[PDB]
Amino acid sequence: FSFKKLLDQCENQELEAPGGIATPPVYGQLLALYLLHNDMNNARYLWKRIPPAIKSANSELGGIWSVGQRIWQRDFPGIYTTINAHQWSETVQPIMEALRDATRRRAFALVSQAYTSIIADDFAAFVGLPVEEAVKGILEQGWQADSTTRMVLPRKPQQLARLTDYVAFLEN
Amino acid sequence: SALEQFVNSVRQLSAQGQMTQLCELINKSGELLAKNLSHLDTVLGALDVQEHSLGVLAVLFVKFSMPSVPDFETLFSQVQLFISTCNGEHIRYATDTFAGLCHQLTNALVERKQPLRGIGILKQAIDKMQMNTNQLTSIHADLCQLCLLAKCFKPALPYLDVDMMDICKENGAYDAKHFLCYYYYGGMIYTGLKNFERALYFYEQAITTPAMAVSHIMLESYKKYILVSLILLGKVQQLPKYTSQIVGRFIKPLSNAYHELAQVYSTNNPSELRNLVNKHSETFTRDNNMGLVKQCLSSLYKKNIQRLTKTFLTLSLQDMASRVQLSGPQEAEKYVLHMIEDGEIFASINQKDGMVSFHDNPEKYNNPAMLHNIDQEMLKCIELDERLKAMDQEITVNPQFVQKS
Repeated sequence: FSFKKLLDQCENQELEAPGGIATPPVYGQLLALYLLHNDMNNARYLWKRIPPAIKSANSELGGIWSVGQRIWQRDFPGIYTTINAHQWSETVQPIMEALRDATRRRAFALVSQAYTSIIADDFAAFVGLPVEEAVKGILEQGWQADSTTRMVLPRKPQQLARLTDYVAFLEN
Repeated sequence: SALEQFVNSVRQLSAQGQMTQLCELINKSGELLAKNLSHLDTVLGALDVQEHSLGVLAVLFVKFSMPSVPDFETLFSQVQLFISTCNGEHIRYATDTFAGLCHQLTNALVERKQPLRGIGILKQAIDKMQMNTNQLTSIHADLCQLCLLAKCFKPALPYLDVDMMDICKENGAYDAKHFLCYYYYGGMIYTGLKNFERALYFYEQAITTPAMAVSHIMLESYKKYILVSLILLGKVQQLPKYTSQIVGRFIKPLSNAYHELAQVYSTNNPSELRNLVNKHSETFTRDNNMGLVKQCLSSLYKKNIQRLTKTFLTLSLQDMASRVQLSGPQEAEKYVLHMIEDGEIFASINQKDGMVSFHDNPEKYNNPAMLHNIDQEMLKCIELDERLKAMDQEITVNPQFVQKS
C-alpha cells in the first residue's frame, strides 16, 4: 500500500524541478514502480523522457530498462534471469522483490487460467523454479500431476433507497 | 513619472470595488507601459499579488509581449508566483490577456528545449479561470501541447477524462485554432496510452467541426482517425452526417494511401498488406505516424483468430496456423497465450495433443456485479438527463426567446 503513496510523492517531485531533472534515485524508483504495476507505456515514455547525460552516467537505469524490455517482450525466463544478474542499490532493493513475487503470482494465475495440460518443463520455466518443489507444491494446492509423461493438469479456479430514487426520477 | 499616478489610480479604483474601468483602461494604455523597460521596481512595489492582480497581470503581459526577452528566469519566477498566488475570480474579467500571456509562456517554454517545466504551472491556471471543471478553454490546448511535447502523459489525464460542455468566448479570442488543436492533441495523448475508444471519439469530434476551408491539423486528424478505426474495429467507422461538405471534396482524395490501406485491410489478407505498407513507407514516415500502421499489420493476426472463434469449437495448432499464416505452430501458442492474457478471447491451450479449445461461455448475467454495472450506467444516464433538463430550463427563460413564438 505504501507503493501508491511512494508513486504519488515521486511523481510530484518529478513534476516540479528547477530544470525538469530530478535525482537519479527518483528516476530509478519511478521506473521500477512503473514496472511493478505492469504499466509499460508510461514506463517507456518515462525512459524516453530521461536526458542522455543522467541515463549514461548510471548503469542502474540501463539495467532496469533492460528488465523493462524483458517484461515488454513477455519472456518470463528472461525476467527471472535478468532480475538476479546485477547487484542493486538500497533505494531500489525493497521494490524488485515485490516485483518478482508479483510476477510469480501472475504467472501462476495465467497458467491456472489458460493452460489445461502443460509439460512440467515449460511450467517450471514459467514459474522460474526447479521442477521438483513446484510439482509437490501444485500437488498440495490441488493440481493433479502425471508422472512418466511428466505432465501438469492445473484446475481452473440500501437497495430500496436506489429503487425509490429511480421511481422518483421516472415519475417526474 | 506616469507610473506613480497609474499605480495610485489602480489603488483607489481597486479599493472602490467596481472593476471594469481597470480592464478598459489597462488594455488601451499599453504604449505607456511599453516605453520604460525599467519598471521592475513597479512590478512588485506596493502592489500585492492578491488585491492588485490585474495591475501586475497587465504589466507582466506587456513585459512578456516584447520579442527576444533578455531574462527568462526572472519572468518565469514572476509568472509562477503570480499564477500560484493569484486572486481567483478577478482574473475572470481580463480573460484575453490571461490567454495571451499563457500562450506566450508556452511558446517561450517550448522554444528552447523543455515543455515540461511549465506543465504544473498550466495545471494551476486551469482551475483559476474556468467557471466549472467541465468548461473547455483555450489554455487546455496549450496544456495538451506541452504534455505531448514533454513525453509525460499522466499529468494531463484528469483534465481530459472529464467531458467539456460549453466553451468560453473569452472576449472573442477563442477561434477554431484553439478548439481543433485540443481535440487532436487529445487523440495524440490517448493513442499513446492504448485507450483507442476515447482517442477515436476525440478524432471524430475534431473531424466534424464546421469549417468552410481546409486546415492543416484536419488532415493529420483524418489520417489518425482512419488508422485508429482500423485498429479498434475491423472496418472504417462512418463519419457522422453533421459534417461540413469540405471534407467530402478536398481532404478525401488528398489522402489516398490510407484509403488504400483500408481497402487492403478489408480483404483480411495479411500478405498483400505487407507489400502495400512497404511500398507507401515514404509518405507514412513523412507524416511521422510510424507505429500506428505496424499496429494495423499486427491487428490482422488478432482479428483472424476472433473470426475463427465463431466457426471452430476446437482446433489443432497446425491447421489454424496454416489458416492464419503466421509460419509456425510454435508462434501460434504465443499468440493464443497473449490473447488469453489480455482477455480479448476465451481459449485454452492443451499441449498433450496440440489443441486450442474455444470455450464460448463467458458470463451467465446473474451475478450481483452485473446489477452493480447496470446501476452505474443508470447513475450516468440520470446525470445526463438532469443536465439536458437544466439546459432546456435555462433556454426557456432567455428574453431573446418567448418572443419568437
